[PDB]
Amino acid sequence: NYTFRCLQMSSFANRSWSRTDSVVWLGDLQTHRWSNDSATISFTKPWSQGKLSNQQWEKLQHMFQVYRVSFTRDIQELVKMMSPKEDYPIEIQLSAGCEMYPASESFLHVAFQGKYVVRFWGTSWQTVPGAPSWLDLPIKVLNADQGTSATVQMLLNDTCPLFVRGLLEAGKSDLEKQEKPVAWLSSVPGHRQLVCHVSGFYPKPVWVMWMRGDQEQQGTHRGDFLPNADETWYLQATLDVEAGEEAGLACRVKHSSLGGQDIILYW
Amino acid sequence: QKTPQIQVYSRHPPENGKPNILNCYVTQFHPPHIEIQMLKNGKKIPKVEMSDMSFSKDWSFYILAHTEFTPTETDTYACRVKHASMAEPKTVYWDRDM
Ligand SMILES: CCCCCCCC(=O)N[C@@H](CO[C@H]1O[C@H](CO)[C@H](O)[C@H](O)[C@H]1O)[C@H](O)[C@H](O)CCCC(=O)NCCCCCCc1ccccc1
Ligand SMILES: *[C@@H]1O[C@H](CO[C@@H]2O[C@@H](C)[C@@H](O)[C@@H](O)[C@@H]2O)[C@@H](O[C@@H]2O[C@H](CO)[C@@H](O)[C@H](O)[C@H]2NC(C)=O)[C@H](O)[C@H]1NC(C)=O
Ligand SMILES: CCCCCCCCCCCCCCCC(=O)O
Ligand SMILES: *[C@@H]1O[C@H](CO)[C@@H](O)[C@H](O)[C@H]1NC(C)=O
Repeated sequence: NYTFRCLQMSSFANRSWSRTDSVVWLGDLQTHRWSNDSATISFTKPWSQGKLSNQQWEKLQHMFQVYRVSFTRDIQELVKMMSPKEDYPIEIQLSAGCEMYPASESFLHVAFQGKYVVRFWGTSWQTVPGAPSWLDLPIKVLNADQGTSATVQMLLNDTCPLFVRGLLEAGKSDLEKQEKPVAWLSSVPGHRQLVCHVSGFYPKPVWVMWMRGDQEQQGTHRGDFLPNADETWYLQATLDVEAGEEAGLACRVKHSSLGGQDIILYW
Repeated sequence: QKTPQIQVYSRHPPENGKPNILNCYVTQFHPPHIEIQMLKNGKKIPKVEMSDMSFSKDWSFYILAHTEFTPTETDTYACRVKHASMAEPKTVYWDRDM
């Protein structure tokens, strides 16, 4: 299963300053970038056009080029219309895409000042429960635009899963790449914290544990997955130990890339 | 407004005198406007590369900064962030042992 996410970030500082920037992700790999600076969407993989022809891609891009301009104008007009009730600065985020199953489901969610307020669902825009009531009228106005409603329906129902099917084929060697973890041990300060660092692995699923022989040390505290700049992952796992009890401890790492041979480092 | 969290970590196992890459991963902030500096002995490192800003399921923003570095026994490295959520810049030091 892969989740395809198109993320739009728009900042409106005042009536004369705004920018809209977007990034696109297939699972954890970035496939596109669209800077406010650029007239066109940029591929960040060789395979970011998927299986769409140049014609299909250019049609899709043109639609987005029109949307970016129209969106910016629409938000600026709404803020003028509503001033001084709602005013600058304004942050709007959109998260749209689909999640693929062995079948697919699409989504389009919108946040205002960092809070989820609106989604597209079925054939119309809707405010979510608890959204500010001042959004109801502009959503009504947006729902009157049937041309936009039909386009969004096509994008979510048809284009998203289509496009993603082609990405999965075209990007197969990257999506299924295997990169090996490299691990190392260190410690920070009658107790101390031992740290097992694991870096450079892909794909994301990994197992890291402090061990005494074949006994898992349940004190093992796994950190978050942190990105490296070369599309691999970093993770560390710590263990608080009483001085004296450090002897006999090891860090064990399991990962798909290692061919059944776990890494084991001894403290 | 959400306050940025900062994590500083090396790409490869650190060995003194050996070129490496230092990462500064900044997360959980809002609004997206932010300034991120990486420092060597308290001085700004000029060649710092940034990923494209993105955001998580919870709508909070994240971004990765990184730079080439060669750790030594005596050099200190840090990542310093200015953001509207904080009156003072926040500095996190790299500690190879941490
Ligand atoms: C990611 C969604 C996919 C974008 C497809 C939009 C099609 C489009 O560009 N259409 C705009 C112009 O449409 C006009 O030309 C079309 C043909 O090119 C059709 O003929 C259409 O009938 C015609 O009107 C249109 O102006 C549209 O309103 C652009 C903005 C789209 C928009 O406010 N989408 C909702 C997402 C933001 C909602 C945020 C709600 C909100 C408001 C304020 C604060 C926070 C949140
Ligand atoms: C597009 O599909 C919707 C239903 O799909 C859901 O909403 C989409 C936006 C997307 O998020 C999907 O993953 C979701 O599963 C159709 O809307 C339905 O239409 C029927 C009648 O034909 C209606 O009775 C239902 O109430 C609608 N469903 C909902 C949940 O409201 C829509 O018509 C499709 N449009 C096109 C052009 O194909
Ligand atoms: C907005 C959701 C669209 C879903 C259909 C996916 C079609 C492929 C998208 C190609 C890259 C889009 C980059 C721009 C994203 C944006 O402006 O919101
Ligand atoms: C963003 O792009 C628009 C459209 O090209 C441009 O007019 C605007 O000045 C840009 N904003 C910034 C802050 O550069």
